[PDB]
Amino acid sequence: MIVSDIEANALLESVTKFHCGVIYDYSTAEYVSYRPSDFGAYLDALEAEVARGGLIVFHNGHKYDVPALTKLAKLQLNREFHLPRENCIDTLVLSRLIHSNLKDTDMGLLRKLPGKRFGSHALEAWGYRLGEMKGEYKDDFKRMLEEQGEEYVDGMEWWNFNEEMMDYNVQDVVVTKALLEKLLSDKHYFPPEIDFTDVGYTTFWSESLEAVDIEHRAAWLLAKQERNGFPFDTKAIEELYVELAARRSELLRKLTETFGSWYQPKYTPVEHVVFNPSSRDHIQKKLQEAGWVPTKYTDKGAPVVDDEVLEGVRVDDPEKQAAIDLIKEYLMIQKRIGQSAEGDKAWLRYVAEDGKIHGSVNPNGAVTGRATHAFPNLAQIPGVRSPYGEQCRAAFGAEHHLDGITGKPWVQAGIDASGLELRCLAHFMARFDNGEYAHEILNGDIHTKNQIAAELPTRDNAKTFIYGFLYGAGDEKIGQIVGAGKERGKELKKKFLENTPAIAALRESIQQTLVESSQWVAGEQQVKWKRRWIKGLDGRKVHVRSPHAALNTLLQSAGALICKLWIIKTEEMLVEKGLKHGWDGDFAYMAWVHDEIQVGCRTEEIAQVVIETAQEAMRWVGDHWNFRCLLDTEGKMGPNWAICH
Amino acid sequence: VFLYHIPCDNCGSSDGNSLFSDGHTFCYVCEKWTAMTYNVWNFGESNGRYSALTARGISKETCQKAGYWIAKVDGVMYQVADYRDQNGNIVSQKVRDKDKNFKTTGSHKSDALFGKHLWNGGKKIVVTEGEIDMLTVMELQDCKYPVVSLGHGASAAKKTCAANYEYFDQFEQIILMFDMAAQVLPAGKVRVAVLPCKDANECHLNGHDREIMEQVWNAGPW
Amino acid sequence: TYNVWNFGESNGRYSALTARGISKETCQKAGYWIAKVDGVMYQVADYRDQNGNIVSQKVRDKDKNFKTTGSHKSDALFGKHLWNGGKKIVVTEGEIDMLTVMELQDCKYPVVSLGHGASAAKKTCAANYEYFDQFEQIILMFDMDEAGRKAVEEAAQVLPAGKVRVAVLPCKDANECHLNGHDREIMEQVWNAGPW
DNA sequence: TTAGCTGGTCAT
RNA sequence: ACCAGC
Ligand SMILES: Cc1cn([C@H]2C[C@H](O)[C@@H](COP(=O)(O)OP(=O)(O)OP(=O)(O)O)O2)c(=O)[nH]c1=O
Ligand SMILES: [Mg+2]
Ligand SMILES: [Mg+2]
Ligand SMILES: [Zn+2]
Repeated sequence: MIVSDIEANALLESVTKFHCGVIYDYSTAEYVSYRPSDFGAYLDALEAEVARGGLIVFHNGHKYDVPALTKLAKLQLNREFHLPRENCIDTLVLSRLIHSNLKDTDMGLLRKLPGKRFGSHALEAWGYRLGEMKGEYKDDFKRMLEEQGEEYVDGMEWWNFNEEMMDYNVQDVVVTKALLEKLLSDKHYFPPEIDFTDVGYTTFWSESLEAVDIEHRAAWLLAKQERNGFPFDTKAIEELYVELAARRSELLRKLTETFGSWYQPKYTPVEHVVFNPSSRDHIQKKLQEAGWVPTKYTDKGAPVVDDEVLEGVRVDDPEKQAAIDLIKEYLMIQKRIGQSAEGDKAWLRYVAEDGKIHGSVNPNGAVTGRATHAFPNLAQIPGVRSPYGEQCRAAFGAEHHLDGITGKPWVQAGIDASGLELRCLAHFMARFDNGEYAHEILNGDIHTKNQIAAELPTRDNAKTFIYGFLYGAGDEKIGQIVGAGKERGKELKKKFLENTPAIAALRESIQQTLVESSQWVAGEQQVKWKRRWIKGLDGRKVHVRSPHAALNTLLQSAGALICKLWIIKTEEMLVEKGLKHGWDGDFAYMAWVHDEIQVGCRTEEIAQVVIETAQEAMRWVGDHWNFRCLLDTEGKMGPNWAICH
Repeated sequence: VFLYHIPCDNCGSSDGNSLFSDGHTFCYVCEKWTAMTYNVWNFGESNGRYSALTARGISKETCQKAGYWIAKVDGVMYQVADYRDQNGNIVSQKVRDKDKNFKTTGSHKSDALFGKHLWNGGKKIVVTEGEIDMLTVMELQDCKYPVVSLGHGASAAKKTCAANYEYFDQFEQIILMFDMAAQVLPAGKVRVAVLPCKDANECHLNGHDREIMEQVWNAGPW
Repeated sequence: TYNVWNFGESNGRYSALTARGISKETCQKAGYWIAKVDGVMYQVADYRDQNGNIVSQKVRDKDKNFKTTGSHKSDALFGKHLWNGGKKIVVTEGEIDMLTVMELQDCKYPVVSLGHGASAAKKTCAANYEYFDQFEQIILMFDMDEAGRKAVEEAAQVLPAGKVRVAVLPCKDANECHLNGHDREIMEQVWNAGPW
């Protein structure tokens, strides 16, 4: 087992040059350094450690460090160099599962950290937390250039090689080793009956938990689909921007003549301030002085103003009754512009040269194992029920990638699971009601018949209501889903509690397992805990944040892991079936939002093979962990991500 | 840039106040922000207020971020426009009123631009001739896509535009909007737009503002 | 503009050049120094006569402006006083190209630099025709541009008879070949080159 | 006594 | 505080 650290010139998007690298070993205890001219020796050392059957320990190695080596070894000296995924291990993917909660324990330490490093899994932040940090390269280089007198141009100091780069690279591999010893000094994940610094890649993976293996496979695959990208159409979103940027410049012209200006107190100094519809103070003032009473006081002196009270508002003047609808449309157009094209993290500021969008996906960002999506967030684009939704999802297509050998577009397949957390509930409470609830879910659709039984208008409203009731609501927040009062908000709770009297028994079981005493304060709550964590489906200590969200962190943390194993198995069957992953093969993953997957493939028969084998992968997931239910999915085929929603 | 949320020490929320990398905070509940003449017209000297241009149609934040402030010296109504340099310094001004009394104060350089102290990299730039047309395009695009304008009118398009060559070389596409064109700007990188009215403000005050925004993104080649 | 800048009225310090790649002992041997006048840090080169008597500085700021501190002659080469014999010199073009070859050869072979550049090299080569009759070869190390090749072709006219040999570089000039790790090429191009 | 898990926005 | 998402 060796611990190796790299340093190159730029990010993985545009890297062309190698600068330095340090290797430490656990059998000779040697800081074997390398120079810019020793890159062949560096690759030979790593290939020797692979060929003898060992493990290479990087940090942030799955995302940046290993494909940087595969790119540099090709485009600098013309040699193929691939590390097998069962040899490279990471110490950031381990930190994101062992220390999954830094924001709730990092206070009391902020005296150590500067303040910008609050809750960071970066390698310098663990240098500050382990009390082993000797300087920083960027600060010392900027101070040294201010000491000579030449300017500090662009914050780019990995242009030229020097010796401070090698020195802080040695300190970098020191911090990586001192992190690895603490991360392997854990007992719930690594049993203390064997030393993990001399075992092979058949002992290290399969003589420990399964959560240490599934997380590394997920990090590998999600880094690969991050390197693939999402094909994107630019002209069809510039047409949208030029369309609805000539609408909010009419909804202000038509509206400031209705709602006039006023003097505001800045001898009494006044200012001629005009009506800004994006503010929620000007609309509040102009609706108070036009004959409207809110009768809803969230704030102690101010009303609440949103889309659900701008519908139930009536005034005397029949011009303002029409003007309120234009105010709501103006707020919608403003949010769509700021998301699509004018924000700091807009779509048109993260399009690469080849016409694709690369978004970072953190595989473990939530406390319940749910992935987070960032830079840009490709999980919260507007759906097909919101206005201007189909015109925003029709740009994010897979038919915008014309093939490089035949000049033809591709096909997209999208696969969604059905009734996921609601069927995990029927798994968990099947030991109470003897499994006469997990038979009606398999007998026809659940949400449609729930809509029939609860007389809701839409299936989406029934689907919102059932989880709103299930994850511990109040008296009013499920009466608000239908708009009625707390009388209906009580009778729906009684109707869907007296059907299956096992949810309260399961909740009492969770309360008797986790909490033991909860003292009551008239403005707070003081609880003596017994077990703050829950064993998940693969032994991971899932952290419980609040004792009324225990059913939440029991259901969704067990619902995310079956999807996380499903997305791995549905390529472990496709590669072993005789296909090739990537753009130069036959299929490519594009995005993984919380439930469904989007894959793009070359022909319709390959689409049919993928949409067949997704079912077999999901059924193998359902058999591997012995669920008491029967899992099932549903797939669609199309050109873009508006039919394949 | 954004880092995380801190508890608001003034209005008393939990996840309301946002902390940024520059050291300032911002609350989304209480909306509290924390942390010639040869005489440059000082802003406190001239009773400066960032009012709006209602008869033409321009908001207040455009005049704040572009530096176009109304002066109230001598009991009259001046519209002082500041020109700047790359460091972020006031260099010269233009004082204008109803009688076009163009008082050019300060060291007026030969190649000054209006709104070049904001922008260094990007794909597009929209070059106009005046100041009200430049403010009109910043009104439509909401002050985030780069628009500069000439500091000497439409008679120095071979002098003010020429001495700025390494500045306009920084961008990938240069779009002109003069009066419905220059070639000292680099080759294959000059687009010239065609409008149905006299300038951009006449398209803005008649509802043809779509045909402003349609010519910024689909302009023809020179 | 004022005088020869004394170090005591300029807070003189000899250090390295981290962005360029030259140690402190090379800059101590030559005379390239760093001063703090008017707050902004100024780098400054230090010329002498053939004897060693100080007559001129040359000051560059944080964005490479020119500030001459007096009568800037034409018989003044950067580091002319350091060498009065030998068998080879490497005439560079700038002033860090002199320091780079003193770094990469450890102050052994003589290297001098010109104080004007490719604008008036002939002016300071023909007026320096009397300094070069105490050496044996001349290896011209100029820029690899149109101006560099033009300067070496026009400056191979007023140098002494037939001894001029011209070294070629794959970079712009010598310091970028130092920074990109090409220390194997410029150790060969000094020793052998392609003649006129 | 509380539906939940995320991102993104801003003003001198 | 608002909006969007599974
Ligand atoms: C709408 C909603 C879903 N979820 C969870 C539970 C869902 O099973 C999971 C996926 O959301 P959905 O896919 O929208 O719901 P579903 O899969 O059960 O129904 P179907 O696929 O047949 O249309 O997200 C919440 O936690 N809160 C919510 O408000
Ligand atoms: Mg690293
Ligand atoms: Mg689903
Ligand atoms: Zn506040």
